[PDB]
Amino acid sequence: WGTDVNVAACKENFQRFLQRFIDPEPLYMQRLGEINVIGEPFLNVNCEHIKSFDKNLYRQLISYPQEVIPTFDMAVNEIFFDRYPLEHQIQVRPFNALKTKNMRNLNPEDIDQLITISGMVIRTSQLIPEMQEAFFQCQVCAHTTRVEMDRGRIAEPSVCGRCHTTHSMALIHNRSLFSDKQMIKLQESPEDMPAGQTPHTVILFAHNDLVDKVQPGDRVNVTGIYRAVPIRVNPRVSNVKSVYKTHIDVIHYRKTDFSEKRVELLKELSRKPDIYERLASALAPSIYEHEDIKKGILLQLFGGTRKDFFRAEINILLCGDPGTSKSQLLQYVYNLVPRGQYTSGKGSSAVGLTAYLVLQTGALVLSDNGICCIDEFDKMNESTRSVLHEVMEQQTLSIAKAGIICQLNARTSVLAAANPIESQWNPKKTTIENIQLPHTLLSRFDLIFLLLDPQDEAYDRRLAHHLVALYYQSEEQAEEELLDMAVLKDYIAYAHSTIMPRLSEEASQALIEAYVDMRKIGSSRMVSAYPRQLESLIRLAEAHAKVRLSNKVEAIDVEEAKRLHREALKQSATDPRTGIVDISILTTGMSATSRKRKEELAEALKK
Amino acid sequence: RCSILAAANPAQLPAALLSRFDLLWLIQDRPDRDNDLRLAQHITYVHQHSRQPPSQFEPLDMKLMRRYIAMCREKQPMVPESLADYITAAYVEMRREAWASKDATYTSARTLLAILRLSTALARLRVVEKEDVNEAIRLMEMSKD
DNA sequence: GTGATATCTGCTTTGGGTGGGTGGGTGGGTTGAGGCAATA
DNA sequence: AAGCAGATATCAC
Ligand SMILES: Nc1ncnc2c1ncn2[C@@H]1O[C@H](COP(=O)(O)OP(=O)(O)OP(=O)(O)O)[C@@H](O)[C@H]1O
Ligand SMILES: [Mg+2]
Ligand SMILES: [Zn+2]
Repeated sequence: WGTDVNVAACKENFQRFLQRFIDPEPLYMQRLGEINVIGEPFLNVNCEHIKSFDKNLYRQLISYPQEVIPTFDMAVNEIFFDRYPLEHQIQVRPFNALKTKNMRNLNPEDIDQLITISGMVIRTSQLIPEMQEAFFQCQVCAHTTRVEMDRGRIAEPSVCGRCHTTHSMALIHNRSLFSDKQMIKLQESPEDMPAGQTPHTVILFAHNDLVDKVQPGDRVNVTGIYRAVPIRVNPRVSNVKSVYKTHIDVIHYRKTDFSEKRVELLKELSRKPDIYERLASALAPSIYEHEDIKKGILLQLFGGTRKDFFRAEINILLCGDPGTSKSQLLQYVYNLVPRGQYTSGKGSSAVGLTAYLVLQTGALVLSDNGICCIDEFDKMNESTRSVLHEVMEQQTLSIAKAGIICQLNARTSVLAAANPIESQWNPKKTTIENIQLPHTLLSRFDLIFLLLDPQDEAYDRRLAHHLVALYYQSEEQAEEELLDMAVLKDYIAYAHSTIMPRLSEEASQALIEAYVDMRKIGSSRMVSAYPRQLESLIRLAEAHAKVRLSNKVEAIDVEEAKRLHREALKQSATDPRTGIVDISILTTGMSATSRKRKEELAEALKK
Repeated sequence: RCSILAAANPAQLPAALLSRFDLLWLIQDRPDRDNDLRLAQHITYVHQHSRQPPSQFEPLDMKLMRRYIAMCREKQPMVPESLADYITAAYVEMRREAWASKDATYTSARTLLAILRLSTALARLRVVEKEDVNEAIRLMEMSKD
């Protein structure tokens, strides 16, 4: 072999490295102790440490990884068995903290050398079995033999040892020994790409415990050996092309993006009198002065109680003029939730809402037990509207296509954003006629909010100052906001984990009286409420109880739910002509005054 | 990460698309004798000599214009604290006119960010100063007409 | 003199349209123009 | 040109 590698000297040097190196008790001695405690036989070693201690050992590791790494394994095994008298022997995984190469600059001089590259995973293959030891059985005497694989070639026996028959040994594929392999496609990082060039892609091969350690979408630093392999002209001939193909044999992956103390902090927050407003403020610091919308979105994030007999999910629609902060709110909620999806109602959209050989479930099914953010709600076609109505009413999605008949669970909360059909919101027009959506679909939303653009000058000045301040915000404030967001996420996770509020007797009486009063308002003069709204109240009440980290729904929760529902209706249920109390616009899609006027017109034309 | 320069003939493009443009310029050619006479004199000269009629200042060649454009692009000027109040005063003035016009103008919060973007571009040609904000304001109001 | 085992000989391969659309597109080939059903 | 199937003469024991 053309290598200046003496195995014994390398092993001794590496054992010396483990014994004496100190991180600026040897660090890797502590690592071996932790290995014994945990039981995972993998030792990661930073190549920078090896370089610092020994520049020859580092140089040999980089130049001849295939020869040198096994000697490192031998050294670590010997040392570890001395210090602590395990399913497998420990395996060293040298790695570089930072990439040493760009995917675009890989060269022939790097073949069979240890390199580190950064990238984003796009595809991973299913597991590929590799034969390590073949199993043969004589087709006459049943005598069995085992042959070790040698550089991808197997020495098939020619004569049975026991009975001496020739050409009688058949390979039993499923009695052999196999190991795992996986193909991964790594895409060049957007930052390192030259301007205007398409991303480059590289092939990686992972084996044994490194399979399935990355998923598509991951951003990773990969340390491995650069390989060059010949390509056959066709499968039948032994001719090869003079230009070789390349891949990387993965050696190390680095993914580059409750505690009792944490629970104590969360409970301490939950004890504070104004936890509701604190969480609401933390929800979206950038948006300005949309307090009730933020409170509703917080309650949607917490959700109501899963009774398991009843949708427990809270649906919110934000309709308003263009140039407001609707998309920003949807983005902030999408970032916050763990199982959320951000999508658009337009059909041309990259990510679809509908389920469509591989069965592909849409965003609504993917957001099951989560929140689906739908940005261009008004731009949905009729089929998408039917799908959304089915999801919101039944919490399931039925498919009968290509011989597949099934029902998919979709228990998802919809946060939707809507714009008017005109260039601006029309005060003369109601909500239904401002946004061209069926009233049947609108009646499935618990809360509808209106984000109108004021004509006030003082509002313009205040918003301008807000935006300028944000344009000049400092890094410490941004970090503080990030910490508050993390606290909010942990609080919501804990509440979902351990809190299941239930209705107390006083809450029940409060809800019944609330519904009766809402009905009375209309009954005094029309109808001012319908039973579905009562259900909404219950959900909201439960959500509020969950914010306090309380297992009992109290009267305060009911009062808050009533206030929020009454504010949303006052925002979105107002008839531009006369007043608000009329909810017939939601139930029938036509204003009561409009209905009377149309009746008059029809009667007159009938005259 | 590219800039968009679009050309369209009035009919109906969606408003969601038009509000994203920093400058929306409506080029209208209303016939007028003297201006039409001047335009014709220019065009006939170009056909006659295959170049524009001479002017007091000679236009710069493309080879040389691409050097200054690249050189300017290296600077990264910043907007001071002090201008914050003045830029704000301009924004409300623009907003008030838009509400008074009752036309389909797209003056919104997005407009404020546009003033900064243009102001820094003007400085990169020349730390931003009040003269760059004045030019940015003038260029934009002339666009909304 | 029999059992390998080394040498020699003949077949057909390739994807391709002079090898068919009377083989079949579940054996496998970009680009465009042309009928359908559902569509608006 | 490249490679497998078949035929067959040939060394060795
Ligand atoms: N209430 C507000 N709080 C903070 N920023 C706001 C507010 N209203 C408008 N803005 C500013 O307006 C821009 C928000 O535009 P965004 O894309 O969120 O609008 P949108 O409501 O989704 O509307 P559309 O899609 O119709 O343009 C940002 O500049 C944001 O700073
Ligand atoms: Mg938007
Ligand atoms: Zn045998």
